[PDB]
Amino acid sequence: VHEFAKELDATNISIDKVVGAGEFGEVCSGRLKLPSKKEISVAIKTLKVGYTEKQRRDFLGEASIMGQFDHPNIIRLEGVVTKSKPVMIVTEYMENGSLDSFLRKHDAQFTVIQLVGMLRGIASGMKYLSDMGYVHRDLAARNILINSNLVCKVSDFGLSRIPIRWTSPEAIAYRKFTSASDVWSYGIVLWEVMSYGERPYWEMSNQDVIKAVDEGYRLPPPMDCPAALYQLMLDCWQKDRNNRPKFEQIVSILDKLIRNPGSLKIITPSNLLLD
Ligand SMILES: CCOCCCNC(=O)c1c(N)n(-c2ccccc2Cl)c2nc3ccccc3nc12
Repeated sequence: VHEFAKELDATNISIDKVVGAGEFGEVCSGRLKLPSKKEISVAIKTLKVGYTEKQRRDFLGEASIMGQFDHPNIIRLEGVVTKSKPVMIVTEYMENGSLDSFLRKHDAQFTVIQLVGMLRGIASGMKYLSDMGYVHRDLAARNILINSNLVCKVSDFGLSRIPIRWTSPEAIAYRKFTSASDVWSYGIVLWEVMSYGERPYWEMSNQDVIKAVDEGYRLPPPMDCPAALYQLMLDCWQKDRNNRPKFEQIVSILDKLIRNPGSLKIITPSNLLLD
């Protein structure tokens, strides 16, 4: 883990509050004093007392992966604490939490351009991940964090190298995970954002989510969704993975939509639509 994660001195970390329950232990917020003496807000994941050696490996394994990525739209690893206990992973602080829970608090309260900004950040982060040869496999709005300035960053590197609702049909069918299956997931995230955090496929049985999508059914346009953005979803959800856009193309599409907000003016039987 120390190839990609710096070892932090525990004396430089202040823990202020527990803010969540993680897979391996509590998540806290606090402050980190940098070698320059600058103090920054951080999130702190702790490894629970009485951990097994395997838990320690899987815990720190995330830091090993996260530490390979230095990008504005990927959660920044500040470092780890391993030489003292509790074992910790320290990352940049994201004031507004998970993107899906954030948007649910704000239904219909953002502009389309604000939402497109969020989406462009996520796409940029994914473009870099895929450039680096990583397939995330768990790209979902719940695994995107959002800061005080609404900047969105990819998080949760525990499953990367299954979440049925976010997974492409071929990855469900025979574990064909590629950057193009991450693009499928991105289309689902795009739907989540434009739906202000609605659950994809609501509470449909997983068996029906699998069967419906395989038959060609797709999530319907979110309320007041621009046609450009719904078409982007449909493109991300092409049955043939070779026909899905690459993340670089997605970033380019969104940059155009940011540039000419007017374009967004054009707005878009069964719950799901047959394409
Ligand atoms: C409602 C607003 O809450 C914002 C709290 C601050 N959150 C962060 O900055 C987090 C943050 N940077 N991480 C995180 C993500 C990936 C790797 C390491 C960490 Cl510490 C979190 N992992 C979490 C796991 C479970 C629950 C809450 C969590 N919050 C955060």
